[PDB]
This record gives sequence, C-alpha cells and structure tokens, in this order.
Amino acid sequence: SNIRENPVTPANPEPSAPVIDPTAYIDPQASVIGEVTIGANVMVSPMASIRSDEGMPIFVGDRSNVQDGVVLHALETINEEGEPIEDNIVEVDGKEYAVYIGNNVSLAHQSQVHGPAAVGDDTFIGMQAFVFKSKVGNNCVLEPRSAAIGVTIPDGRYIPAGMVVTSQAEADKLPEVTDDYAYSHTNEAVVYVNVHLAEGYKETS
Amino acid sequence: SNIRENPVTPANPEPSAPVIDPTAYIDPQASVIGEVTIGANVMVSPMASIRSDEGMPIFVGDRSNVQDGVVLHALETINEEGEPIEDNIVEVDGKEYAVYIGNNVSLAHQSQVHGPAAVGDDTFIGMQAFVFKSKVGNNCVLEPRSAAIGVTIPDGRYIPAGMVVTSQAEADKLPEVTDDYAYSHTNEAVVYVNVHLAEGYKETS
Amino acid sequence: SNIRENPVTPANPEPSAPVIDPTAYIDPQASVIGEVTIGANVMVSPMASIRSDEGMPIFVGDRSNVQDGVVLHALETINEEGEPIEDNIVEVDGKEYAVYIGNNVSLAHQSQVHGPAAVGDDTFIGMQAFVFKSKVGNNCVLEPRSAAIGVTIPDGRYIPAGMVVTSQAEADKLPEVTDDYAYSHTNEAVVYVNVHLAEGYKETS
Ligand SMILES: [Zn+2]
Ligand SMILES: [Zn+2]
Ligand SMILES: [Zn+2]
Repeated sequence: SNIRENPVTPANPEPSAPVIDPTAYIDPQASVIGEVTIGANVMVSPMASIRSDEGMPIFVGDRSNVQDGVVLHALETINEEGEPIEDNIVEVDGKEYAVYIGNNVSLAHQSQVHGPAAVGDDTFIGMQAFVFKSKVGNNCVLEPRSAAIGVTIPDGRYIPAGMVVTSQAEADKLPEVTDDYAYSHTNEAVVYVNVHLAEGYKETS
Repeated sequence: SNIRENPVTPANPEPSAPVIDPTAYIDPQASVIGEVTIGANVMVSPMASIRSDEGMPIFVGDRSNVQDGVVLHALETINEEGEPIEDNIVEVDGKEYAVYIGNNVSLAHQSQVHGPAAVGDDTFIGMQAFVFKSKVGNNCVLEPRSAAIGVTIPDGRYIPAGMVVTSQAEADKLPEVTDDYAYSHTNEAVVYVNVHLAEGYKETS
Repeated sequence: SNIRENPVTPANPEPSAPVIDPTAYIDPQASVIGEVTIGANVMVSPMASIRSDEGMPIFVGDRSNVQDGVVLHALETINEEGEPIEDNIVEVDGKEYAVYIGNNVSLAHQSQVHGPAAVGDDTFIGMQAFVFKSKVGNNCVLEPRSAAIGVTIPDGRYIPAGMVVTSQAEADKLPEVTDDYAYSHTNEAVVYVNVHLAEGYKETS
C-alpha cells in the first residue's frame, strides 16, 4: 500500500501509521509514510511524498492541498539516546511538530517544505518553492521558485519569484500583500478548486 | 490504472479520458489524468504527472518527450458559472488550450509547464526549468533552472541557466541561438534519442 | 516491476538489468531502470527515478542515499555507429561511467545529478540542487537550490544556497567547509540516519 507505517529505528521504537480524515483524498500514486496527520478535505496529488520517519509528526491542516511532486520530510527530532533535538522541533499552539502545515494552505506543484518548518494558514507556497528551517506566517505568498531558509516570514508578506531569502534582515523587509498584488487572491481560488477536486476524486474511488 | 479520467466538478460536468496515439509510450509509473491529447512517438517517463482536471485540453505534440518528474497542470479555464476565463486559455492555430506543447519539444527532467502556457516546436525546456503564464516561441532553449513567467519569448532565443524572466522588457532582449551556442543542437539530439527510446520501451510492454 | 531492464535501441544491443546489493533498500514507489549498480546499505526513497538507458553505467556507491523525487539520468555515451562519445563519459579510478556517485553521498530530496557527472565521497547534494557536466569533489556541500554546470568543484568547498556556478573561475573561488560552517556536519548525520532507515525499511519488506 502507498499509505504505510514508518520503520523501527534506534530513535523510533514504535511504528506509527498515518491518521487521515475520511474526507481527504490521497492519490494512489502519492506516498504517505509514518507519523502524519492529514486534515479534512485535503487533496494529495500524484507523485507527492509525505514521509515522517525521523520522529515527531508532520501535520497538514484542513482544506490544504499537497500538489504533484511535493515533498514533505523532516530532520531527526529524537536522537539515538532518546534525547529530543529541540532545534529541529517547531512549536505551534502548545504542541510540537516536525513540520506544521496550517489550514487552507496550498503547497503547489514540485514545492518542498522540509522540517523543521511551520506554514501558517491561508498561505500559498508556489510552484518549485522551498521552505526549510523557517516559519512562514499566515496570509503569505511564496511566488514560484522562491525559497525561505532559516528565517521567519512575517504575516501578510510575499517573496518575489526566484528570490532566496536566508537572513532575517531580508525577511523583515519583504513587501506586503495588497489587494492589487498579482497573487493576492491566488490561494483562496486554489483552495476553493482543490476542495472540490478532492470531493470529485473521492467519488471515483 | 495510471491513465485515468478526470472527476466531475462544478466546472466539469463530463469526465474526459486521455487521447493517446498508439505509438506513444506512457511509463507505468507516470500519471496521465483527464482531458489530455498525446501525439505520436511521445515518450512519457517515470514520475511525470500530466493532469488536466480544471477544464480545457493539455496537448502534447508529435515526437515530444515528457521526462522524469515533469509536471503539466493548468489554472481553471471555466468557472463554476460555466463562464470561460479567457485570461487562462491560450490560443494556437485557431484552437483553445490550457497548455499547448508543440511538436519535437523536450520537457527535460523535473521541469514544469503550468497553464496557461504554450511552447512552440523544436524547443528545449531544460532540467528543473519552469514556464507559467507564458508563450515560448519555436526553436528556443530554456537552460537548466531558467524560468519564464508572464512573458512571451521570441522565436530562436535562449534563457541562460538560473535566470528568472518576469518582464517583457527582459524577454525582448534575450540572446539568440546561434550555431556556436552550447545548446544549439541539444534539442534535435534529445528528440532523436527519445523517439527511439519510446519505440524500444513499447517493445517491452 | 519497478526494477527493470533498459530497452534495445540502436546504441544498446543488449539490455542490462540493475545490479543491487542485497543490503540496499529500493522503495516500491521508486523506479530503477537499466545499467545501474547500487552499493551496500543504500536507501532509494519514493518517487526517485534512476534511469540508465543511453549507454554506460550509473553507479551509486556504498552508504549513499537517493532521496524522494531525485532524478539520475545521463546523455548518450554511445552513438548509433557504436562510437563512444568521450565528452559524455566520466573517468573515475580507471573506469568509465555516465554518472558516478561515490560512497557516503547524500542526494537530498528533489535534487538531480545528470550525466556526465561525478560526485565524490562524503558530499551532500542539497534539496532541489542540480549537477550536470560537472565533477564535484569529496567532502563538498551543495546547499539547497545551488547548481554546478560544466565545472569542477574542488574538494572541501561549498556552494551557497541558490548560487548557480557555470564557470571554472567561479568554482575555483568557492568558500571552504570549516568546522564552524552551518552544514559542516550535515552529511555525516544524514548518512548515519539513512543507513539505519534502509535497515528498518528492509525489515518491513
Ligand atoms: Zn529530509
Ligand atoms: Zn496547477
Ligand atoms: Zn536526461
């Protein structure tokens, strides 16, 4: 099966199986492994790989979408000595995650979010974009081919296409999403469409 | 099966199944969904995802190749009210498409062409490259990691590796393919090889 | 099966099947085709595509890892007239390869190494990175989204995130890995974890 438990390792004594809301659609050509929670009405497309096999949960919130070829994975969060590596764990609303994807988030084709990372609600992570060791706020837009590494992206900001942001000084000066900005309504449209696609694909299964 | 119809949605009353020329080879580990036409002698490699589930056809012309990990998808072209979103439709030779890939085109590994987009004949779209909301002319070369977003690329131009072109002023001043240019003969070689690979893989099926 | 022989072509009279060490783990959702040798304790993750169908071997050394969505492929190394195209062949320790990946190498998620290319031992090829027509030395680090095209990267150097290196003058002046560098210990950690993951996944098969 393409939905599978993670293996036993020196840092993982008990295998976990994914917890998937019954209204989510997981394409048969996607792969979901290990300690993963997938919320309601989520669409996981062909060739996506969500792999949680190094400790700690990967969480994908309600009405989010994980498009074709997207990879979610995380650095080790528990060492061989059972010691939690706090640098590799993100905290959201009192709970620890390896990767936290909020509600109404679009992870567009071929993007990747690698833990430790958190992505806030109503954020569009554009095609081929990359997020690693970063917290991306709510209502953000990562344009195609942008990247955030090692930074916190404030709420309501966008990263222009192709820009690789690696310092907090840069992240603090990113431009704001405004109504006239080209991608200001992109995520709400993509979420609306993908929630309906998930329901349609479920009716073919 | 990995060749599938698209689902019924509020903007898609009738499911469509792919129309695939009998001389094309579709790898069993590729995914082809929905309103897609694939021409003669096309090779579709493992892990490619061609997904046409938001209205309007994705067309891949004769003797083109869609290499490993390539994604083709398109923005919605028909809204919930049956109204065609003309901004998301490209026109080629009197016909409307969500994504049009011409003849003798190579979409190299991990590239992505996202509709609305058209790619003219004898063009090489290099490894990891990205095309979105753009028309790429005939006899063009997108070097690896280049991108064209929101522009028209004139015939016979190349985009240097890593360059992200987002304005028409930039696109108009791209360099020309000449005989001495390093990638001037790359596409013709890749097409020749892939047409022969398609025939060889067909003989193993 | 997802482990397959390459097809007969005008430049490939005899099909080859992959040679895979019994201690390697190949995920069922990976694809391995043709003249490929995979060493001991290698982990090949979901959605990777290793395809050797244009002549000459792709070699992946012991204790290396090929992560999700990684593509390995190579340009033609033998023409239709049986003539070896020496420009497309790399030489390592007296033997010819299309792609040579050394021991203890991490090819991180969504990266791609396209032949002709060689990657030396104990090198980390970061997420979404790209190597083509290049020799990368031992103990190197390609940060996420970096690329090396047409160059030789000296031993013990790193390429900063997002940088596309296309000239030898640039490659010669890359910074050195030192103990205080952020990724100086990344590869050794990733190799340690992936060798243990390979053993755990083997125990579930
Ligand atoms: Zn990882
Ligand atoms: Zn799309
Ligand atoms: Zn190739």
